[PDB]
Amino acid sequence: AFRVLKPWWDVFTDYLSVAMLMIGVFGCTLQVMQDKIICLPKRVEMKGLKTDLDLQQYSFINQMCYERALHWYAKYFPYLVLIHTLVFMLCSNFWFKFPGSSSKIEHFISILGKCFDSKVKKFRLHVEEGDILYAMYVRQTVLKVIKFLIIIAYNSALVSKVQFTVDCNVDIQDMTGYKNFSCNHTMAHLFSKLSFCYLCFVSIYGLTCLYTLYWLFYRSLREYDVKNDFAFMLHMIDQYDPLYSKRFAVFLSE
Amino acid sequence: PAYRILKPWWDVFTDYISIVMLMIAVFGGTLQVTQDKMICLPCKWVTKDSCNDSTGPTGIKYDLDRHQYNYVDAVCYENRLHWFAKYFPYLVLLHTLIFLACSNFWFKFPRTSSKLEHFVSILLKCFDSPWTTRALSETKSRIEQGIVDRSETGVLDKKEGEQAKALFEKVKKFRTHVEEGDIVYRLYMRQTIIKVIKFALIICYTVYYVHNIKFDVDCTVDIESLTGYRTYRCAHPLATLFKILASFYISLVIFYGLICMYTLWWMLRRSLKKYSFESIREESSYSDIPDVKNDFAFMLHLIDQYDPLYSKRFAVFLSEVSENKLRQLNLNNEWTLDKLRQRLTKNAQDKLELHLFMLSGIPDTVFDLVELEVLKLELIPDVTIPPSIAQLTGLKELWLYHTAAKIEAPALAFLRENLRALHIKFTDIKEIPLWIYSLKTLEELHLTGNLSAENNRYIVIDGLRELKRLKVLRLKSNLSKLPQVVTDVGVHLQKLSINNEGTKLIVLNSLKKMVNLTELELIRCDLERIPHSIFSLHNLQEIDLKDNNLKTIEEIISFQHLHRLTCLKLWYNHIAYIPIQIGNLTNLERLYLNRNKIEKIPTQLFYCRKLRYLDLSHNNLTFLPADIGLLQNLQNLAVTANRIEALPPELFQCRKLRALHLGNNVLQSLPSRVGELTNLTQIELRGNRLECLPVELGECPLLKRSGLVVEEDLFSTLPPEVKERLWRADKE
Amino acid sequence: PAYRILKPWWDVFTDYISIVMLMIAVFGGTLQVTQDKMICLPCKWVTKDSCNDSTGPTGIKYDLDRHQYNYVDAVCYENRLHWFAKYFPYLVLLHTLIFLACSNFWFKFPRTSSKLEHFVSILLKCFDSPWTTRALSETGVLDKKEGEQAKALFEKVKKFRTHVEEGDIVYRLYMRQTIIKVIKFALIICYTVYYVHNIKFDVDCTVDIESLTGYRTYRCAHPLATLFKILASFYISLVIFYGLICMYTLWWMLRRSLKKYSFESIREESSYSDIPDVKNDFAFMLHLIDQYDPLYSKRFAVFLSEVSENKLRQLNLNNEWTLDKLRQRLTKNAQDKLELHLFMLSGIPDTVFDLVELEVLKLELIPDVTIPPSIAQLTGLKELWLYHTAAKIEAPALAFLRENLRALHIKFTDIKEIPLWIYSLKTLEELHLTGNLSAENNRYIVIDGLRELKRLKVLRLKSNLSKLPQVVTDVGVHLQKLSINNEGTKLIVLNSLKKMVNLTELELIRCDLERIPHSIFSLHNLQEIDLKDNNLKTIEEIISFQHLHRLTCLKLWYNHIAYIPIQIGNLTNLERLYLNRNKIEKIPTQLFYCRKLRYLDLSHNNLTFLPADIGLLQNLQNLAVTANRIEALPPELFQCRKLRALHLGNNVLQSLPSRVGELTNLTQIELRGNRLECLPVELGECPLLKRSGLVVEEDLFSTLPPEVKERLWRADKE
Repeated sequence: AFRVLKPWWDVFTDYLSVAMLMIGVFGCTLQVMQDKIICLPKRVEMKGLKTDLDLQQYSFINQMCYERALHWYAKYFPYLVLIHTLVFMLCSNFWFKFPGSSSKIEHFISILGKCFDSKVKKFRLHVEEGDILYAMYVRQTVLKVIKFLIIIAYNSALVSKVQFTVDCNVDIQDMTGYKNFSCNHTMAHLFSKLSFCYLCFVSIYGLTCLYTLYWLFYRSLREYDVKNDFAFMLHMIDQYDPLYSKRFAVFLSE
Repeated sequence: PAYRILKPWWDVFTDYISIVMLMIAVFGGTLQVTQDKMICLPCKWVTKDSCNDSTGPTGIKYDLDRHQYNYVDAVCYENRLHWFAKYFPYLVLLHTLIFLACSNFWFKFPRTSSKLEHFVSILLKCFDSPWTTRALSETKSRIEQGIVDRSETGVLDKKEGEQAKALFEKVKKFRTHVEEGDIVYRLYMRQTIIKVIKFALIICYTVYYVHNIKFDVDCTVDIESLTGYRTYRCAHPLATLFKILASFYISLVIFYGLICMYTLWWMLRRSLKKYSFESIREESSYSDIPDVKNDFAFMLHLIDQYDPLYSKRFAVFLSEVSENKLRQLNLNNEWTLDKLRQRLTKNAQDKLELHLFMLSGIPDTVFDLVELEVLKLELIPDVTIPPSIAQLTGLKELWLYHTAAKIEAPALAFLRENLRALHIKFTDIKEIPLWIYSLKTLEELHLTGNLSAENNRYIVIDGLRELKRLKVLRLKSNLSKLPQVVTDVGVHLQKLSINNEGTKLIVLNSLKKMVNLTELELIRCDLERIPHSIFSLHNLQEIDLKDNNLKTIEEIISFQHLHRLTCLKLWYNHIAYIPIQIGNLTNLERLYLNRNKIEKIPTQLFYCRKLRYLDLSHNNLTFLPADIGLLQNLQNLAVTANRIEALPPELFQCRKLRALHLGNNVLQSLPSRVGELTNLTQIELRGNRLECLPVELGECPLLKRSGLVVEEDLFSTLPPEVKERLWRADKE
Repeated sequence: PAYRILKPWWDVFTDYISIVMLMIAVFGGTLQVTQDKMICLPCKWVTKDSCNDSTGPTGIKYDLDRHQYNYVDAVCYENRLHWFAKYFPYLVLLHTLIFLACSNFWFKFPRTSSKLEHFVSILLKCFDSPWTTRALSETGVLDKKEGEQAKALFEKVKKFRTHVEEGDIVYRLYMRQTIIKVIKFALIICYTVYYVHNIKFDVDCTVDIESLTGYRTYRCAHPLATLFKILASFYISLVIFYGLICMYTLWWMLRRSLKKYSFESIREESSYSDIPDVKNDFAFMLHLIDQYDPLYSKRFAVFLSEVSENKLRQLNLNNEWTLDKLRQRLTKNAQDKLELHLFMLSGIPDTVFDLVELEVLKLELIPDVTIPPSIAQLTGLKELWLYHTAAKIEAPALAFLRENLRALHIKFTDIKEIPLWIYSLKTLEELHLTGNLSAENNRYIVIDGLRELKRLKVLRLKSNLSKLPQVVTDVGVHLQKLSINNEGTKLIVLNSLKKMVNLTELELIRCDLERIPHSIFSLHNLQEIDLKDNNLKTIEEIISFQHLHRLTCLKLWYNHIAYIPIQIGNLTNLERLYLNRNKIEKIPTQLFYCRKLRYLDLSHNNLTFLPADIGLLQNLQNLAVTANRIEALPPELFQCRKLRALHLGNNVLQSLPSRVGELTNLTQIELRGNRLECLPVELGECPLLKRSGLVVEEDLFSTLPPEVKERLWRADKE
């Protein structure tokens, strides 16, 4: 009930989701450890430009500007990717974490193994009364397409938001003596390429979902005789392996 | 799991090298993500926007906070550090991952994954097949006589034999499904070419950009409003370590590229779309091992790279000789002795019969029933008699039906002393065994099938002169001339039979040299005339000339030559009159003239007082001459399908008339003298125009209903006591 | 898995030493990655690029900000710190990795991994075979299944030896691995010992940056240096061990010359002479296994031997042929003897020597049977059949057969199938040679050793002999019975048969003489003559038979004899005369001058009348005229009251004479196939008659009165 149930596009989606989760965890670790903003006051052989600021004052300016000036997307991109990848994985695996489908697919695998070795009459009664599993799979794929479209569309704009340099006009005066500060986000230029790779992975995920749309909406898999549920669960194993359908069709024949 | 045998050595080397290259990528990434910095110092003296490089010495006061140093570090590192130096670990990781994806493209892909898993499972179960090692352990007059060398037999269990059969079936199905594909090979070529080209690209661009990684850099980022300095000289602490890592990585990539180039060169040189397969069978003498096509020679070459032996354990499973041997062994274990004894029958000659019709081969379990007498083998392809036939002590007759049978030396030795009769039915001359002529005890020989030839006719059977103890001979071949070999060998034959079934035969005076002959049957020879030379056979006793289109038989007047002419059969002809000259034939005890156009019975015929059987049915006969009383020896008379409507009294003067066939006539009434037939056992009356059956019929001592052929309607006329006694004789 | 037997002790020690080395490599690597640094302070007074070392004490001011210290630390660390002090752990890790690759190269390399797993799979089952322990105990009764498994494992061992002995790949890989390990250990020890002293706690660097710091030289501390040195020392010591052990292995791989395995100690102690020396690529694995433990080598030696296979085959055969079934199949022939007929077996079972009541042994199509001395277990045996099998014999067996054998049957498909040693026997009296030994220009040469069979009295020949062999004439000086059967082949004597004066019986069956040779009339000791089926047409030569004064039986049946010469009446001595299956239509009266005639068979002839002289013979006991044209029995035929046999079948007799009841010695008569109206009751009065003795149709047998039938049934019952 593990290997035969996975078409090749499903395996591609699983691997891409694993890679995205790895990227998200790496980004979260970088955010936790090495994420910081370096700030300087705007305007006071060459010499220094002593602003006579203590280390504590510099750190206070850093924290204020980082919490205020830095864009929210720059601060929460890793957790955003983590949440999206978790939702994708949870949606994909919910089809089998659900006890009802766990009862259906277990019986389907038992009968498929028994038919491969060399109930079907009861199977075509209790199993063909469904078709809600095909609709559930179609709705899950549509939801994944929705997520991919929303992600790419809204992320392609905010990806340019993260910048190495940044400016903050914060009311830190009478505590430090300045009002305007020029700062840099050290890992911003790394986050840019990290987000670009994440966008490429999401785009490939969406293309896989689009091809699954072709597979789901080209030949009306409701009929094949067998009902919609049995036709769908036959097409699945046929996609996994074209041969098992021939060895399963035997016991249906009278 | 089980796919360890798929990978050649060059694939395991690339697996480990990819592991190492990914390990150094992880190490570089975790080193750079944490410890990668730049340490910057500004230059006070600047000319042309560059570091001018111009009482103990003292330090140089740049008048900068540590935070300004951190800011300039971040800016300079972000701006003026070569991108390769800042992203080498990630490029290495990406290249390793795509290498691994290439190495596992054809495994995660379920399409070819199904083929590979099926092939590895089948190869694994065939390698551990118990019968494979046993089959391997099996390891010029004689050839042209039809004699073959010894065949060695063992014993096998039922379940393991069925397992071997099922494995053979699975191998056949798999070869049918896979031999056509030529898909996995294409994907393997694509993967190898992708690996080679990617190695080329990276080995180019890395060695191009590796010089950029330098310990010390100079950056002019132009931020004076924040610091007041223009140009800075900085140090990259990890630059030397990254240079070492890059050199190590390109060395590993060079090894990977060499291995991939070797793989490509080997695959291109081999031309492995068809496996050679010749050395194994040439050493093992298993000629039924064809060269397999694409998608199956590639797998054979891969498994040969892993271990050559695994090809041999499959080769014997791909041979038709092995299939024949295993099927024959399961056949030997198939027919139970009890099944054979149930299948034993009784023939017309009171002999035990085993008729093997359209089987795979001779089951050696049938050689355990010592009581077998006649062996019939119909449509078994090119079987060979094993020596075990010596166990059949009671075997006397051998029947071959379109079987190009061979034999072994001990089996031929046994049949040289225990065979009496041989029946051959052959559609082709080659089907006749050539070892038959060495059987010195063969008495009866039958040949069925057209042996007719042009310019070599009656030459393939010239070995008949060697069978000195040959007595009987029957030929059914549509011949036109008597064979010279048979003409010479007939001097000791006691019976010669020919069934031309249409062809006009000429005796050409070649029949009178067989003086020892006693019986002569010539059916459907289209003689149209009785040749004279037959009378020269002074020892003949019977003769049948059925369906020879005879119109005059007046020549039988020569039959006075034969002093022992017992019978003469001339049925199935155009005989309209029986010549009176048959009155000379006093020796006649039986006679057959049915299926003719005879209208009357000549009185002179009744001069043959020794007649005991007369069958003249299907004729224009309409009356019985009164001289039937002359033939006191008659026991069976048939007038079926004739115009008989009256019976003279002398019909009942023969008291030993055993049976009668008086049905299908126009007999209106039966004389009351029927009770005179004290020896009447069987009678036939159906078809007669009778009205009332005689009561004197019911007193016959040997009358029974089974011997009473008559319509039940006319039989109802008999007295109830007659019917009751008939039924009682039926039950008793 | 079970690879722990393929790893000697030294490989285990190297495996653990490599683990410890890798552990210290990782420890050094993480130390150098995380906490490695230099701490540099400038020297104010510099003399030739060297520190001169020239109201209380006060701190020395350098006027350097912290980042300047970081920069000088980085630069001095990059330039003046010895590379062996920075990259020691990485070198250790690389060396450990390549050492581990060398140690596990042959395991991952599939071409040798296949051989290794093959051998280690075979050795495990050979170690725990149920037959092995019993074979060790024997220096019985077993299951059929275990014997079959033992034979299958013998097959596997043979094929595996053929597959492995040829290769010679594992040994080359092992040699190369150990060579590489030793040479790399030499390199690393050399250069590491050379450079280990370059790790110093304090280093002086003249890095040439005055435009950034204003100072020329710096003195620096390397805090980890001491620790690295310890690891460095603690590394090389391990390598030293990892060197020595490998060196030992190299010596161990170059001392015994392990391509060959002597195996002689166990075969000497346990007495298994068929334990051969094994060639390259297979002795090596056995050597490694022995280095792990010697017991597996012992458990493999039994299956490697050849006498063990023969003993297993014998034991399986003996277990299969239990005495019960062997006695069940042991039955009696028609000659009233107990004979053993083993047909198409693998060999001679050892249980058949379990009897002393055996006198006939029949072995047919049983290949390569060696005659053991155990054939002495039966001393009264006198008959032996060897059909299609040339058996190999032993000296005790030959000596036993030279005095205690009488009948030897040799049916051979080939000339070589006749054993030579059979010529050495001296007390033989019955011989039978079946098989076409006739050959061109080597005629009758295979039988050259027949001369020594002086005691022989009976010799039968069915060998397609076209001419009479000369050795037959040699052995005919003392024969008592000579049988020659050419299977219809024409036999030519031409004055070569009259020299056997002592012969008492002559049978020339199907010799195709077509005419009696005169030499037979010279044999005055000859008493009974058989010439069956020789195509005899004129037998007037019987007029010379008067030269035979003890000729009481003549056999000239199955021929084409037309008429019987009346001169046969001169042979008054004859009691049994056989001339049936011929062309005889009339019987000469003079033949009935032999009143001693008892057996007269003339069936399958053209007879029509029985002469009145047939009753002149009082000793007439058997009459057989089956398949003839006899019409009625002459009255004189009832004169012979002792007519104990009567064959009248397939005859045209109309009525049965009533004189048959006058014969009371009638013991058997067959009437089936005759045209008889009814059975005369006189036949029922014969005291010796029975139902089984009489042959007649039941529907006519019932015509006799119920009293006669009941008496006949009672006499048949008891």
